[PDB]
Amino acid sequence: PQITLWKRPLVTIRIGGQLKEALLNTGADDTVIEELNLPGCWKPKLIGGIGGFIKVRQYDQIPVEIAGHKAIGTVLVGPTPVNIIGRNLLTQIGATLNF
Ligand SMILES: CCCC[C@@H](CN[C@@H](CCCC)C(=O)N[C@@H](CCC(N)=O)C(=O)N[C@@H](CCCNC(N)=[NH2+])C(N)=O)NC(=O)[C@@H](NC(=O)[C@@H](NC(C)=O)[C@@H](C)O)[C@@H](C)CC
Repeated sequence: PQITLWKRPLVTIRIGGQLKEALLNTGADDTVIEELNLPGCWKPKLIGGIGGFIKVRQYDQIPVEIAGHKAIGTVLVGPTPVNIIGRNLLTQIGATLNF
């Protein structure tokens, strides 16, 4: 699709068998999802943003479907204000910025 930016670029994703809503985020290196159970093992990490740092659980090689497009990669789980799809997965679905 072509998505304009008058509204937040929110889309449906599937992760761990469950549907969620997430923000397509060119300003995020990584994909960060609200607290949930994910199958498999994780390792702790800290990530930063506009206000400081939070602690997350890093899961690797997680399948994520984003608006019907498949990705498999790193998903960070923790107390993010908004579910965000970052560049690590945006590149897998061939997403670009255009103007
Ligand atoms: C979570 C809230 C929504 C997404 C977030 C993405 N902003 C980028 C900006 C880059 C830093 C300025 C971001 O957080 N990126 C992180 C996302 C986390 C991630 N792991 O990818 C990032 O790339 N972080 C890397 C980059 C390095 C940071 N610096 C450092 N480590 N020293 C990371 N590994 O820490 N947007 C925002 O922070 C904006 N918030 C919003 O638009 C709305 N606020 C809320 C709460 O939704 C609105 C109601 O204000 C700010 C700028 C106000 C306009």
